[PDB]
Amino acid sequence: DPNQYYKIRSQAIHQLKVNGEDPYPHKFHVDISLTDFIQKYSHLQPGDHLTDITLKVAGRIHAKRASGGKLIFYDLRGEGVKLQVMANSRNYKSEEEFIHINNKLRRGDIIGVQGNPGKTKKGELSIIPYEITLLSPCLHMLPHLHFGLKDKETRYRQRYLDLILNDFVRQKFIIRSKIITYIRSFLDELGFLEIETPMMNIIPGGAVAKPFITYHNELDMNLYMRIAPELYHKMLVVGGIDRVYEIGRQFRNEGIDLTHNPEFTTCEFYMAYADYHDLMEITEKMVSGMVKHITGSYKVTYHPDGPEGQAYDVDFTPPFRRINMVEELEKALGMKLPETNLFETEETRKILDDICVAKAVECPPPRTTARLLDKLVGEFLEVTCINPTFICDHPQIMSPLAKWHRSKEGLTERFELFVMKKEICNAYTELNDPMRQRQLFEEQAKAKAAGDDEAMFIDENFCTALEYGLPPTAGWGMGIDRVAMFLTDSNNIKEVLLFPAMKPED
Amino acid sequence: DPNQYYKIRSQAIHQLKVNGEDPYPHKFHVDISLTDFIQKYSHLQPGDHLTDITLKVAGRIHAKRASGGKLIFYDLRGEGVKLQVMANSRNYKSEEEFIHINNKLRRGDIIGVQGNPGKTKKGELSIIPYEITLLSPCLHMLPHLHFGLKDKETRYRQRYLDLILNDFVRQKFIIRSKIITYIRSFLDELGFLEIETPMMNIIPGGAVAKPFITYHNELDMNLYMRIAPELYHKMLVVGGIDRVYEIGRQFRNEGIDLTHNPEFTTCEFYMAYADYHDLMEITEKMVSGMVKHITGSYKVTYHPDGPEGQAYDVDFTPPFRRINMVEELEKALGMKLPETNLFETEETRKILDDICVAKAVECPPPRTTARLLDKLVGEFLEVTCINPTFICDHPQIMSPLAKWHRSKEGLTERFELFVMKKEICNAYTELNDPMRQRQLFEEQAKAKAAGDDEAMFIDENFCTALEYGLPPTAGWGMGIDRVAMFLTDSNNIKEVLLFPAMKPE
RNA sequence: GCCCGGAUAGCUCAGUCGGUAGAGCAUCAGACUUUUAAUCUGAGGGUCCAGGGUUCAAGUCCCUGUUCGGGCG
Ligand SMILES: Nc1ncnc2c1ncn2[C@@H]1O[C@H](COP(=O)(O)CP(=O)(O)OP(=O)(O)O)[C@@H](O)[C@H]1O
Ligand SMILES: Nc1ncnc2c1ncn2[C@@H]1O[C@H](COP(=O)(O)CP(=O)(O)OP(=O)(O)O)[C@@H](O)[C@H]1O
Ligand SMILES: N[C@@H](CCCC[NH3+])C(=O)O
Ligand SMILES: N[C@@H](CCCC[NH3+])C(=O)O
Ligand SMILES: [Mg+2]
Ligand SMILES: [Mg+2]
Ligand SMILES: [Mg+2]
Ligand SMILES: [Mg+2]
Ligand code: NA
Repeated sequence: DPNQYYKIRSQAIHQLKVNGEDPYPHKFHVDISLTDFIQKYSHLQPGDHLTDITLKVAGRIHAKRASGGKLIFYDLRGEGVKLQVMANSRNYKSEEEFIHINNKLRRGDIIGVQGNPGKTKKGELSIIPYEITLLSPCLHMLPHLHFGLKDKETRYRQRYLDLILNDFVRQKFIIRSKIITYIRSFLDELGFLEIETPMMNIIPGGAVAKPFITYHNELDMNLYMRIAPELYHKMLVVGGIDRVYEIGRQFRNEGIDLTHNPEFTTCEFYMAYADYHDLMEITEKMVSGMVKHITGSYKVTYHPDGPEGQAYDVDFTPPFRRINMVEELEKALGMKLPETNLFETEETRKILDDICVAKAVECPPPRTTARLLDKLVGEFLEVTCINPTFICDHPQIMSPLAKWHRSKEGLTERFELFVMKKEICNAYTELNDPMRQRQLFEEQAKAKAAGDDEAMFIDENFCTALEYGLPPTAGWGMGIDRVAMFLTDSNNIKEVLLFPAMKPED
Repeated sequence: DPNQYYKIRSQAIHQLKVNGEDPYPHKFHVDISLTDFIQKYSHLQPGDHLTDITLKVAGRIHAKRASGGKLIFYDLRGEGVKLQVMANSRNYKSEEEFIHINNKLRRGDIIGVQGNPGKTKKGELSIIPYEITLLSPCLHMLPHLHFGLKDKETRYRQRYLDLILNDFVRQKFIIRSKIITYIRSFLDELGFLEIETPMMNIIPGGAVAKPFITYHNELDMNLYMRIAPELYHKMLVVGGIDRVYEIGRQFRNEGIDLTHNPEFTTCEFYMAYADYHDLMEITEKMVSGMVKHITGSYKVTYHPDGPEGQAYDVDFTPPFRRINMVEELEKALGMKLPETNLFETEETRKILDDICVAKAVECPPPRTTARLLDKLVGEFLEVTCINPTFICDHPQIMSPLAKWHRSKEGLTERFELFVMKKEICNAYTELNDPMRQRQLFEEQAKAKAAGDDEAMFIDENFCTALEYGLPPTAGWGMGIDRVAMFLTDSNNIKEVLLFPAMKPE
C-alpha cells in the first residue's frame, strides 16, 4: 500500500534503532566528491577495476536495479552529477553483510559508499563498493517521475523535492548567486563601499507603496519595514562617503501574483559628482559584462510565454540603444504634443486623454496626465524594447526627488533600461535642494493623506541632512529578481526564489 | 545664534537663487579624486607651480581662513584626505570674481575647484584655483571645535555630522565592510553557495528569541520576522545543495542597550558530510585570516570599557585553545558536579541551585536547569577567555537542534568560539533524526504553552523535510556586529552601526 | 443562479449495447552476476459519488441529491 509506505518504513527504522543499528551515524569521512571522482576516473576503459584505489563518496540513491541476487546497481546523485554503484557480492566484505545492507536500502536514501573505481562492460563509470553505509533513510516514497516533477504546487511549497527531482533548479539558483556576486565585484572594483541600512523605519514615508507595520514593545511604538534604502544612502553621501551601494531586501504589503512578492532583493548605489548620463555607461558595462560572464555570450534566448511560446533573441552588445521619450513618442504617434513646460496644465492632460482614447489605451480611473502619458509610453514604446534600450528623459509628473532638466524644463533627469519590454534598471540625478525637497515631500504627504491630518509621511531627519549640503550626486537602482528571471529563462518570479510566499492552504 | 545663522544663510541662498546664480549646479566634472591628487602631485618641491596642468577636484570646506584681501586658504576635505585650496587674486580669473566668490563661501560648503596643482614655501600640497564653483551650500552652522563632537546622542542620531566631523567612523565602517567581504570570499573559495531565505515566516521559529509580528493585508495571515535562517538552510541541504551560506539580517523584539539592537546581521553556513570538529579548523582559518588581513597582524589590542580603560592584548595565532565545558568546569570548580550525562531529574536542578548558592552567583527567577548551568559556565569558565578559545561540548538541554554526542551521553556536538569573554561564532552537528526533532519541537511547544516567551513552535514542513532525509550536516553561525566591535576597538554596538535604533526622544 | 460532462483500485484510463469489475503506473514478494526508465513472474488494492425505480440480473437503462470541471450569469 503506497499510503502506508511511510509508516512501514518508520517501523523498519525503529527496529534498526532498537537492535543497535543506528541509521543516523554522526560522521562519514567523504574522501572525494562525485564531480571530482567523475573528472578523475572518466578515462577508464570499459571493464576496468582499480582494485588498488579505495575511495569514500556519499550521496542519495535515485535508482535501484537488481540484476541478480548478488548484483545490484544504485544511482548515487549529488552535486548535480550521477554516479553508478555496482554492489557485487564477490567484491563485498561478506555475503551476509551484502544481503543485510541490500535488504535495508530503498530509493531516496542517503548512503556513503567505500570502494574502488571502475567501469562496467557497457562503459559506465561506477564504484564497486567494499562497504555501503546507510546515513539517512528516506521515510517517504520518492516518485520515479520521468521528465521531472511538473506540478507547480509542490515545486514551490516543497523546494527540497523540486531540487531532488528537478536539476535545472540548482542551475537557476547558481545563476542568481553568480549575478549577485558579479554585481558586488563590479561595484567594489569601481571603488564603492557596501553598507547596511536599517530595515525598520520609524516613519513609513510619503510613498504610495503599502508598508509592513510592526510593533516594538520595549520602545512602545510601531515600526515600518523598508521600502527603499534611498534616504539613508543620501544621508551617508551627505556624510562624506561619495560612492555607496547596497544589495538588500525591500518589503511591500501588496498582493502576491506571478511577478510580485512581499519581499524582494534590489540593488541600489549612489555616487557623488555625477549624473544619469554618467551612469548610462556604467549601466552598459555592468549589464553587458554580466550577460557575457553568465551566459558566455552577448545573445540571450528568452521565452516570455513558457517553452511552448514565442522565443525572443535579445542582444546585449555594449552599445545599447538610447531614445528620448518626447522625440520617440512624437515619431511613434506621428502628431506633436504640447511643450513640456505646460505638462501640469489641464489642457495638456485633456489633449493627451483624447488621443489615448482615440488609441484605446485604457487607463486607471485617475485620469491625470501622468497615468495617460505612462500608459502611452508602455503601449507604444516598451513594445519595441526587446533588446536593451535606454529611455532617456521623463516628464517631472511621474518623477519626484529627481533634479530638473539641465536645458529642458518640466523634464526630470532620469533614464530607464528596458529589456524584453520590462524595466530592469533606473537611475536619477539627485535633488539636493532642501527647499524643493521639502516642498515635494509636503505635497506628496498631503497627496498620500488625501484629506487626512497629514503632518506625516515625511523625514525631518532627511530634510535636516540636506540642509547641511548634499553634493550633486546620482542614484541607480535595479531589480535583481527580474534580471535573474531574464537570465534563467523564467517567466515566473517564484522560479528564481528559493521559498516564494504562497497562499495558505485550506 | 545657530537659528540666526540658519536664517541668514537661507536668506542669502534665496537671494542668490533670485538673480540666477544657481547654488545647486546639475553637473560638475571631477577630473581627479583628492586621494589621487595627493598620490600623484606629491613629488613637487616647495614653491613649485604647475601652470600647465589644470585639474578639477571637489570637496567640502572644513576651514576657511584669510591672510589679506587677495589671499585666502580653504581646507578641502574629501575621502578622508585633506587638500589646501590656496586662492589668490593674481592667478584667479578676475579680482571681481575673486571677491564675489570669497564673500559667498563659508565653512561646510561643498565646492569644486578648477586649478593648477602646486606647493607653497611651507611645503604642503595646494591647488591654485582658476575658478571656484559652489556646488552645495551648508545652511546650518557646523560646530567648529577640536577633537570632533563627543555627544553620543548627536553622533548616533545624526550620523552625517559624525562622518563630517569625525574621521574614525569611516574607518570603522570600512573595516565592517571588509569583514563581510572577506567572509564571502572565504566561503566562496570553499565551494559554498550564497542563498536568500525569506525574512517573513508564517510561524515563529529558528532561534530562541521574541519575534516581530506583522500583518499581511491581501492574504489575511499574520507574518513573523526572521530570527534565523536555520530551518530553511537545512531544508535546502536536504534538497541537495551540500554547502550553503547566507549573511543576513535577524530581528528581535527585545530591549536596546550598548550590545543589543532590534535588527542585526549574522552569517550562517551549513555544510553536509561534516561534523562540529570539521568546522573548528575552518573557524580557526577564517578568524585568523580575517584578523591578519584587516589588522595586518595576529595581535589585537582591545579596550572593553573605553580607550581610557585597561587594554587587553589578544593574540589570534591559528592554534586556538580548546576547552571542554563540563570537564574543565569540574577541574576549575574543584568538586564533582552532578553527572548530568544521564541525569536530568529535579535532583540535578536542585543540586545545581545549591551550587549556585554556594558559589555566590545570581540566577534567573525561572531557576531552570539550563539557565542555572549557563550561569555556572559563564561565571566560572569565561574570565580567562581573552585570547580566542573553543568550547568542545555543551549539555543537550541547552541544545534543541544539535545531535547528541557520539560517545558521551547528555552532551551534544556543539562548540563555541569566545574572544574577549564574548562568543562570536558557534557551530552544531545538526540533528537529522525526524522523530527526535519532532520530540524536541513538542517539548519546546509545551514549554511555550507553560509560559516560556523564548520557546519556538512546531514546524511540520521542516519535519516533513527531515522525513525525506537529511545528510550528516554541520551548521555554523557568527555575529558580524560583535566581530566588528572587536576589530574596531569599539565597546558599543552603536559605533559599528550606521543608523542604530535609539529612543524616540 | 441555469445547462452540460465525469464521478471506477493509491494515481491515470477501459469497462464496449448489463452477463461484472479490467489495463498501465505506484507498493509488496520471487527469478536472474553487467543493468541504466532494467526485464519477466504474480499478489494485494474498488464496491463502482449517494439514494431510489426498470430489468432475471444494472457502474455499464432512467430520475433525484453531493462534488468537481466547462459553458451560460
Ligand atoms: N512585488 C515586487 N517584486 C519585485 N520587485 C518589485 C515588486 N514591487 C516593486 N518592485 C520593484 O519596483 C520596480 C518598479 O515597480 P514600482 O513602480 O516601484 C511598483 P509596481 O507598480 O508594483 O511595479 P511595476 O511598475 O513594475 O508594475 C521593479 O522593477 C522592482 O524593482
Ligand atoms: N539584539 C541583538 N543585537 C545584536 N546582536 C545580537 C542580538 N541578539 C543576538 N545577537 C547576536 O547573536 C549572536 C548570538 O546571540 P545569543 O547568544 O543567542 C544572545 P542570548 O545569549 O540569547 O542573550 P543575551 O545577549 O542577552 O545574553 C551573537 O553574535 C550576538 O551578539
Ligand atoms: N533610489 C533611486 C536613486 C535616485 C535618487 C534620486 N533622488 C533609484 O534607485 O532609482
Ligand atoms: N546560527 C545559529 C546556530 C548556529 C549553529 C547552527 N547549526 C545561532 O547563531 O544561534
Ligand atoms: Mg516605470
Ligand atoms: Mg527597477
Ligand atoms: Mg552561549
Ligand atoms: Mg553567535
Ligand atoms: Na509488473
